[PDB]
Amino acid sequence: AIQINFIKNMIEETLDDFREACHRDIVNLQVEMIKQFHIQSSEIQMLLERYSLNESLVSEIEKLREENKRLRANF
Amino acid sequence: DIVNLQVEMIKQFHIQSSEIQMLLERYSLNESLVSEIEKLREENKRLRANF
Amino acid sequence: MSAVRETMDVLLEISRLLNTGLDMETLSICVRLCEQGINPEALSSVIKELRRASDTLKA
Amino acid sequence: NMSAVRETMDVLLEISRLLNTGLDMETLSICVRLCEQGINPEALSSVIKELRRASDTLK
Amino acid sequence: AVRETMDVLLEISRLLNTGLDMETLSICVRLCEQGINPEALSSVIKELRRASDTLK
Amino acid sequence: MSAVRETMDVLLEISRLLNTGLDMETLSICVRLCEQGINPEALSSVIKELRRASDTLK
Amino acid sequence: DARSWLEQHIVHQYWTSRAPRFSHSSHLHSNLSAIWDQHLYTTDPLYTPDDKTIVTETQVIRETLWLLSGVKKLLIFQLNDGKVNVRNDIIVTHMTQNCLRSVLEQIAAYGQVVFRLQKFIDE
Amino acid sequence: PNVLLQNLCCRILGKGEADVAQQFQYAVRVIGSNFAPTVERDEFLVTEKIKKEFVRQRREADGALFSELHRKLQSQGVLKNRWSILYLLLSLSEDPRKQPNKTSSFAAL
Amino acid sequence: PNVLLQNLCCRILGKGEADVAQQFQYAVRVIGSNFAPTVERDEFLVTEKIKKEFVRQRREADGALFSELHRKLQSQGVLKNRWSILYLLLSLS
Amino acid sequence: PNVLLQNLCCRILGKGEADVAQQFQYAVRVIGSNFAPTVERDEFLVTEKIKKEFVRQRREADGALFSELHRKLQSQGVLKNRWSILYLLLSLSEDPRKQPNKTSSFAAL
Amino acid sequence: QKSPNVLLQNLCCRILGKGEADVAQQFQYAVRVIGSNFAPTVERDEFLVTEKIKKEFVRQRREADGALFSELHRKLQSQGVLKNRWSILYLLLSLSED
Repeated sequence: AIQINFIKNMIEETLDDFREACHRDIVNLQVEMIKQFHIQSSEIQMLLERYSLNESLVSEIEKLREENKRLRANF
Repeated sequence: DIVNLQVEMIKQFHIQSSEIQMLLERYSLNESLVSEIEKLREENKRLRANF
Repeated sequence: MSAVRETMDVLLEISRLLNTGLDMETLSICVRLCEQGINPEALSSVIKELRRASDTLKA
Repeated sequence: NMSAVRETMDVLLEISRLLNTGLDMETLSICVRLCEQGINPEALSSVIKELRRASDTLK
Repeated sequence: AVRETMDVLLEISRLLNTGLDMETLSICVRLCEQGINPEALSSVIKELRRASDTLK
Repeated sequence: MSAVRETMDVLLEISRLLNTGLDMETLSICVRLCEQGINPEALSSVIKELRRASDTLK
Repeated sequence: DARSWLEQHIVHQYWTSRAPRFSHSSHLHSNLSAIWDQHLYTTDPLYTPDDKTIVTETQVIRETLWLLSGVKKLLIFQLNDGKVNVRNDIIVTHMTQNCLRSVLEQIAAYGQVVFRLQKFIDE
Repeated sequence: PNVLLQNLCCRILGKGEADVAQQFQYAVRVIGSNFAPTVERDEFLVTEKIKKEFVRQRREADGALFSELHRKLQSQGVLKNRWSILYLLLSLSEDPRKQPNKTSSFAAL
Repeated sequence: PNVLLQNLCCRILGKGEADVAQQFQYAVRVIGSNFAPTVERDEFLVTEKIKKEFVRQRREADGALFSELHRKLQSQGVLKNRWSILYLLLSLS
Repeated sequence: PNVLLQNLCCRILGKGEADVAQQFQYAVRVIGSNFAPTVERDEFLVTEKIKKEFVRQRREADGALFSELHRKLQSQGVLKNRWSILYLLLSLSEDPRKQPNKTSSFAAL
Repeated sequence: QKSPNVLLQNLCCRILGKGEADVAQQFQYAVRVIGSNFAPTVERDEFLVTEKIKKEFVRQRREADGALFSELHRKLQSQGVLKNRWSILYLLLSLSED
């Protein structure tokens, strides 16, 4: 019995240390998951800005509009 | 065991992302394509109401 | 103000021994966020990415 | 200097061979240069296994 | 059958000092009988309780 | 094909002991995949997930 | 913002890395280290570039002032109170790392005695 | 199967039907992604586990009581997967001497 | 290999296609992810682990019978790699 | 909390008062995810792990010292969030051992 | 020269058995993997790593070769060109094969 519990106390110490090593890995795993998704959004976000619409062109529609109003404010 | 999941995940992300980038470009239409649509639109308006 | 400062000072004693390696100011923010409810695991993770990001930047 | 680096390589090379490797001397040299330049040992080990695997699928 | 079971389950939850509603357990019998993994059933509900906390 | 089937009968029986439904046809195909030196770990990931998909759906 | 004000009116920190870093001067013989490092990195196939604490040129003489009479130094490692030595990452830009080590090792061993002689003081 | 999940979401959280959205997208996705069962059809390990839990919560009396109500479930013959509800309860156990994180307006953090 | 992967996918969901293009593409994705075996060409141990599992499910009579079935394969001496298929059976045990 | 986490980012990097927006955006994401910490509340359990950690870096004199500091800490103020701070510090500990590599060339890869 | 970027390309070129510009697609993939952090299983004590290599030798039924390894270790220590011996040693240990 004494020796049965002796063995028992030794194994909890050893198992606890082992939990910590595994835990640290799981926490490292989380840093990588979330950070990769954040990168993906930044890449997608810019690519999507450029080819889905031209900011350049739209500014130019508004400009031409303004040029033509000003032409008509000069007659 | 953990390492294997980590390294596979990242391979899947890079591959998928690259394939996604090409695809996005296809339906939304590149800058070459926007300019050429305008060329044809000028031409068509010109036959119908500047001739 | 008296009560708050006296836990922090006891708190800074532990941090320097246990080898946290954080600054005073930053620790006060960590503690305010806890009292308002935060998860500890997430909070260490954020600290870690920020820390690594600073070293690389300077060099 | 030239002599000294050769011996440093030479000893490592003997250890790699005992443990069985598929790397040649040239690649092994590159790894050490990476080691000196920082780079935790697990990231290096992983990138190698994925690259070794992809080469077999291709050939 | 669902109700009879819900009362005995309601007794157990009260012992653990874990709050669940009357309704949750009854829906649970429906999910089990359709087939649900034990991990899954627990996980949806655990999160749903935390969502309710944040929400109010 | 006769040799592949004979083997296939042996695997069909083993499959009963663990209590998994598999068609006879799929058990023959597995044989081709390991002769070609396909990775058994990818192979299992396919078997597990598509058989399960089929049972939950129906 | 107050943090930024301190950072300009006080010289940039070199006990903690969170302050940007100088090691520039217009003379041609004062950027000697950047030149020396470059040489080592191409000649030697096996060169290990250290992680160097960028100092803050000729402020090493202020740490020689304190060290020779005054307080324990927690900017440099002292293995014990009778063994003063100088960390292997201190560089000044207008010398080599090694060349630097060698002047700081003379005063370290001279501050080893005054610091030891200070532990004999019973107030 | 879906209808069940929607009823869990809408009911507990209250009716936004667009502010209970989060849980619902979450729910279908989580159950549909297959895994092979662990703690299944081994009810002996589970009963023992809940008894340890009681022992830990400094309620020895509740463990003998629980055992009595447990045997009452068996005779009814209903509820196919008993283990799954037991598994759920244990996860959310808490001791009468602390209380886990409650905060709201967590999005701000 | 590619078509042998496509055949397998059709057969498990039920013979004949009926929008299983996606499921084949999904399996191509899985096979391109590099997994790593725990043991390789240690067929004997893989039989031993199965048996330990059968005691674990309390299905010991199945465990005696399985031994005869592996011994059958051993006599026939078919080449494909016996370890590969057994490792498949262990995952499903 | 928005202000507190933004100030957290600015302080650690030692600079960037609206250039740490990207890092901030990440931090808001991580915090918005959920965790289940192994060991939840209860002051005894965390103190025990800290002492083991002290012994392991061979800082015995520090383990004994800390325990007085813990009783003192309590006396100065009592929280329900006491444990979260002590566990936070625990995870965020640093080992004295090894060089922490270069960052002066590791940046480039 | 020997910048990280230039060295990672050379490694990829020879191991994949394809040209310099033809290993690019894998080259990018290689940079993400190295720039994602991991931490070794053994983090403290140079000795903890060495004993592991030494245990491995016995396991493989190659006791004699582990004796030879101890002898090589002394040689490496005395020349002093490397200051991160451990990284090199953990790395070969991991890539061990029969």
